[PDB]
Amino acid sequence: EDPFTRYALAQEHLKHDNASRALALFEELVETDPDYVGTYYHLGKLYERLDRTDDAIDTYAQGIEVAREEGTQKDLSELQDAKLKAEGLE
Repeated sequence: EDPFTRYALAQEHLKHDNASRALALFEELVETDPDYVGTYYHLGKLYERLDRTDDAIDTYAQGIEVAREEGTQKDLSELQDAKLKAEGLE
């Protein structure tokens, strides 16, 4: 029940094409441990695949708020990049 533990957990699923499980964990993580930056990028990239793109953007935006305050440039960058690309779709 540890942030990284389930994060990595959610991450293996993603690899083994178990997106529904990956998403469950991700959403949970985002509300239990909201300032754990890593979740936001994969959740949004998942929302996009799930055709809930607009949801993905509110997540990239939520991620970018915590990343400025509690993240690292690497984290801030991937989110910023992700967000701008989602937007350049429609």
